[PDB]
Amino acid sequence: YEVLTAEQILQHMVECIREVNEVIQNPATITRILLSHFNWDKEKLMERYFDGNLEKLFAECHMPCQICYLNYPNSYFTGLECGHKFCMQCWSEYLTTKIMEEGMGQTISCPAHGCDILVDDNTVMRLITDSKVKLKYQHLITNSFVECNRLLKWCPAPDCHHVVKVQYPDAKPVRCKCGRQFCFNCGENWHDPVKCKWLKKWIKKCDDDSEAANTKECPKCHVTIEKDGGCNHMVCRNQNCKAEFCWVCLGPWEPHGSAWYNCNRERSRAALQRYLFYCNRYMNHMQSLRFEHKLYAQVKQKMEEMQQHNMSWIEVQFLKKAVDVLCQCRATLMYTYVFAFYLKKNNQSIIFENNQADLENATEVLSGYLERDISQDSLQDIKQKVQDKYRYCESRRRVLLQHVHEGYEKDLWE
Ligand SMILES: [Zn+2]
Ligand SMILES: [Zn+2]
Ligand SMILES: [Zn+2]
Ligand SMILES: [Zn+2]
Ligand SMILES: [Zn+2]
Ligand SMILES: [Zn+2]
Repeated sequence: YEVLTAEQILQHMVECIREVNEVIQNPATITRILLSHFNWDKEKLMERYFDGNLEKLFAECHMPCQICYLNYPNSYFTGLECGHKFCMQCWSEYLTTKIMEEGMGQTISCPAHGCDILVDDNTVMRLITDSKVKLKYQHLITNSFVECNRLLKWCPAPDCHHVVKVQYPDAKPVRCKCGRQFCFNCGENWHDPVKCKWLKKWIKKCDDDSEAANTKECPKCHVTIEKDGGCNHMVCRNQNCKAEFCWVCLGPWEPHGSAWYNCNRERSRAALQRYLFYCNRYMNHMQSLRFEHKLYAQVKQKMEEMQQHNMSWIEVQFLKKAVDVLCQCRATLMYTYVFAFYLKKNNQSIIFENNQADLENATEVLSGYLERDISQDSLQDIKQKVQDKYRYCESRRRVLLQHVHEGYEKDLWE
């Protein structure tokens, strides 16, 4: 995997757009519109210009200020070839509002707009003041280049304009330095157990519902509890009760980890019921995963504070790995609920039922540690606890997925 930025793509694109401008001689703005019409197959374009008329080929691809009326120094007016020149600010304003919304083409024509001769790319780049939107345009116009090209896929994050380039599209994990990780092929956050067809079945169904648990009330003292964290081992603070229960199911702790307790598991309405079950773990794990991403921030302080006193950088770096593994196992988990939802009751369903329930408690043992219980322990003691905790956490996942990878080898379920 190679990680590229947004500018690196636009710049790469410009070397591609420009080198093909012999003989086209049409400026970079035009060539890409052409290269989009012929869809970034190169030779397929050059041909269509030669053997027949270009006119048709184009047609397939088709003192004061004049906006805020005022007089400015000539330096403040930038013009187009059309012979209209307005404020640098009126431009940035006509630019930004036009690029944001609504969903537009790849063009941005003249501001007077009856003058429509499209503003060339670079001149749109210089002119947009806010850096956030400059990235949007960069993405906007570039979209065809990476869309029409295999091995180049956008980072599937709302704020990330980076793009991953691969040798071959094998559907494996990739890390964007985002630091988000995702399935290469379908472009969803890395789902190890599930299949893209099955995982995409949910995005339609999860979106199907028109109607995420922020607060809940204690089973023992009945007192209200807000969710902060993190692991689901819940100790409610009221002098009344020391419970000590589980968040997802409001039953106690620790029959969790015991074999006698499964935390894992007219006919028309019977379906929406078992969905509400299975989705609730998917949703609650995502929230419990979110508050773990905070730990990366605290872990930089935990290591910088620990290291100055006693040990060496190589020695402390296990403390990031704990969070890495924890954030790894937390992702692996909520996706096994895409897996478990569709696969039904078969003799292979109850075997993986155990690996998950073993992994579920694996996370809560680690996630509950790095949350609260960690800061009280001694430095010599903690390193051993963190180690043996995420050793099991990591082992479980490989043992969990050991099955799942051979379970799809010869069809066991659906
Ligand atoms: Zn103006
Ligand atoms: Zn004009
Ligand atoms: Zn990213
Ligand atoms: Zn996928
Ligand atoms: Zn209570
Ligand atoms: Zn539970």
